[PDB]
Amino acid sequence: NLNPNAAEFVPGVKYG
Amino acid sequence: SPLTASMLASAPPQEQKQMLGERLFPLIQAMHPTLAGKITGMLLEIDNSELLHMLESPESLRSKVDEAVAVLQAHQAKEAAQKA
Ligand SMILES: [Cl-]
Repeated sequence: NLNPNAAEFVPGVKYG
Repeated sequence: SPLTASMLASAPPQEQKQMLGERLFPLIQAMHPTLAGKITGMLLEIDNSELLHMLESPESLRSKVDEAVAVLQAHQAKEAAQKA
């Protein structure tokens, strides 16, 4: 049962 | 980068989720670049045992991601339509 209000996962990566 | 049960063991549940998320994310991102963070977040609510299995089973991951995308799209479109 999936939750579309789930928090965004933030990887320990570089962004941009 | 392969993940073992021993790596997850005795680590805070929040950090178990981060560990699993770091391995799932590049795969989910490959599948749906524009939805990667959101779909990974949705999947991370699943039991860790099932997530470990998904990391070893591309078809299983594909099925679950397909489900998450359908659920996310419908949620976003319904909410937009209600306010439109
Ligand atoms: Cl996409």
